[PDB]
Amino acid sequence: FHTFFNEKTFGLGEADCGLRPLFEKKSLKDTTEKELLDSYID
Amino acid sequence: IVEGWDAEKGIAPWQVMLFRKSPQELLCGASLISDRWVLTAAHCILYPPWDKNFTENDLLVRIGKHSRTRYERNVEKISMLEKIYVHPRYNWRENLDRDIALLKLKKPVPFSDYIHPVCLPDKQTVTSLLRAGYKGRVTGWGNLRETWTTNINEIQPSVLQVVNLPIVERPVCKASTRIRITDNMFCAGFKVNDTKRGDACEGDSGGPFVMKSPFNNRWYQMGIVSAGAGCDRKGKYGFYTHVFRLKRWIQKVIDQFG
Ligand SMILES: *[C@@H]1O[C@H](CO)[C@@H](O)[C@H](O)[C@H]1NC(C)=O
Repeated sequence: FHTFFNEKTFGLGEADCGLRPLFEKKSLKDTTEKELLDSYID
Repeated sequence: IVEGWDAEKGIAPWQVMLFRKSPQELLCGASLISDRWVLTAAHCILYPPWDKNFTENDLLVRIGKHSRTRYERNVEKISMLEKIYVHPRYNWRENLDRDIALLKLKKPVPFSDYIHPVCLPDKQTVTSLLRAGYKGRVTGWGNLRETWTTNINEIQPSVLQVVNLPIVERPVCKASTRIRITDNMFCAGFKVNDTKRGDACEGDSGGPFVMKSPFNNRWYQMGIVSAGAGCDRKGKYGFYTHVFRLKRWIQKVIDQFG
């Protein structure tokens, strides 16, 4: 993940953003992610 | 949020509740982009016509929540604001163009299984995901339906709501409203038929419109709920602040700290 901000001004969190602890981190998928990924057709 | 469903715990760890101090009341939705910065809509902070002109002291934010009312001890965190930055070109007297605001927290919020920032998009993410037909997700605590159509306690959700919405063709929404849709916004919603059409409501304003990248598995906030067409508002599609187009401004503010 290519970082964009500086943590001295932006605070912590950017490097690990968007990855949910109870989902992506546990290899678990939420109830409807499917609907979203299924719509990103070429 | 209309025609949506209850949120699973931690499904949107970046969801933020913009609260009013006194009287205590949920005001808008918002999102966590870092442990010190929060994104929400400008009309949520400043909009004289609905008697809204708040300042750092007037409100606070609740993070890590699920329940709309019940205090969730050892999970939610309350934070005072240090400063509010509403886009200088936001003009409440004209339209919703550049309807965006950055909120700085007084104290960094500690992360947990229920508190985690969402990602801001890059040009690459926008060109691959922000396109008509692709679906995104909106979360919030706004009303479930039109007011007056039943007891209020039955239209205000008890738990956070979620709904998936398709991005609408720009020409198609420009033709559905007399409101101007600038290049700094995009529309989302189901077609005029699909009977039970999901959407965001007033209490959802300021909330995030997210999309999950099939390329790196991360969630990106593509938009900020500016004007949902759900509940009491006239209209077919919701308007969203095109977050990427305002990224430079976000950076300018953060670099300098406003
Ligand atoms: C907001 O209220 C302040 C503080 O009283 C006042 O100076 C300002 O005119 C108000 N904002 C607008 C644009 O109405």
